[PDB]
Order: sequence, then structure tokens, then C-alpha cells
Amino acid sequence: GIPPLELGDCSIAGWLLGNPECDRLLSVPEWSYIMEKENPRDGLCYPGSFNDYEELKHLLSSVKHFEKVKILPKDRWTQHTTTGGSRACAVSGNPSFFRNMVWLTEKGSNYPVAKGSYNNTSGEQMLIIWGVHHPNDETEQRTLYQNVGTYVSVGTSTLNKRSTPEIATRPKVNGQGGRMEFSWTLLDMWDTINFESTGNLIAPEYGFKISKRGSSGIM
Ligand SMILES: *[C@@H]1O[C@H](CO)[C@@H](O)[C@H](O)[C@H]1NC(C)=O
Repeated sequence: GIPPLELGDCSIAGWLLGNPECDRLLSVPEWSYIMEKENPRDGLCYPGSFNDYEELKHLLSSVKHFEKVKILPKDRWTQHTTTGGSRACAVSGNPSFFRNMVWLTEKGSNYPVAKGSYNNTSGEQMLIIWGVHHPNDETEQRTLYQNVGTYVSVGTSTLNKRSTPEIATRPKVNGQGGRMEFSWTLLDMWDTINFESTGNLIAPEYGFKISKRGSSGIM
């Protein structure tokens, strides 16, 4: 009291993305510090990578509480399918997905340009994560996103990242040759994040407003 946040089997990635095995951590109160195991099992259910992961762990050492803000409600994506799930993130024998993320896919045999924006009027700096899906092959690319030749652009006043998916056969991990590469940014108060993609975007539905700052950290 104030108690630590013990992640148990969950990694910081699993917690923030909302790996379904980490559902116990969907809403957490203020903590004194964060306790993570040396090699947590529950991280990226759909396999992949997380850019600047150590730097995110260092930022979390100075955060003592988050408030999840619904920055991009799933219903806003009216021209895309948002129900996308995988057996890699299965819940009760059914395909599912990261709780805080949205897999945008083709709807009615079309993937029109996906655009979304959020103005940080939350009252504090906000951590936002998004992903890029790197399929296993061109057949997978066309099935999910209609065509080969796509991009994912994310921008703020301090960020300009415009990614191209890498289509490549890979050894199966968690039943998948595809990979999802996640990145993060800190959106300043009153700044706007803009998302634009012609395919392969794993959009956040939530952002994490930094509600309490303080020293102690991550064990
Ligand atoms: C974001 O919201 C703040 C509200 O205080 C406003 O000052 C600013 O104009 C907004 N950004 C845009 C792009 O409208």
C-alpha cells in the first residue's frame, strides 16, 4: 500500500496490447512499481516484435497510473471489417485478438483508405501503440487487404512513421508465419495523432493517459 503492479506471466507488451491471457490486467489501479518476470510467457499472442521496447520500459519506470481512453472507437471504421481474430489469440476455443487493438481487414471485397485521428484533449500525455502486419505470403496479403502494395502512416507533431509491410515466408510461431510489428509514441497534450493506411494497419482502440507520475519503476 500503495501496492506494486505484479504482472505475473504477462509482459508489458501483453498488458498494453491486451493479450487475452492478460485479461486480469484490463483495468489496474495506481501502483508503487511494476514487477515483471525475466521471461514472461504472455506477450505477443500473434507473433511479432515491439519497437523501442526497452525505451518504453524506461518510460514506465516514471509512470504510476494509466487511464485507458477510447481514442478510436471500433465502430468508426465503417468501410472496413474489424472482427478479425486469430487462433493465435484464441479465447474459449474461438479466434480472438488483442483486447485494446483492431485488426482492420477488407469489407465487401474492398479495402478503401483507412483514416482516423485523435486530438489529445485528455488532460495528460498519452501513450499510443499501433501495429503493422507483415504477412507470410502474397495470398494472405490479398485475402486480408485486397492488394499487394500498401502502407501504414502515423503522424503527430513529433512523429512521422510511414511503413511498408514485408511479405515473407517465416517459420510458424503460435501457428503463424505472419508477424505484427508494434511501435509506440507519446502524444503530447493538445496534439493530434493521424492514421492513414491502404492495408496492414493494426489500429489501437485505446490510448493510455499518464494519470500519475512518480519514481520507483519496474523490477
Ligand atoms: C486539439 O484540441 C485543442 C483543444 O484545446 C485545440 O486547441 C486544437 O486546435 C486542436 N487541434 C486541431 C488540429 O484542431
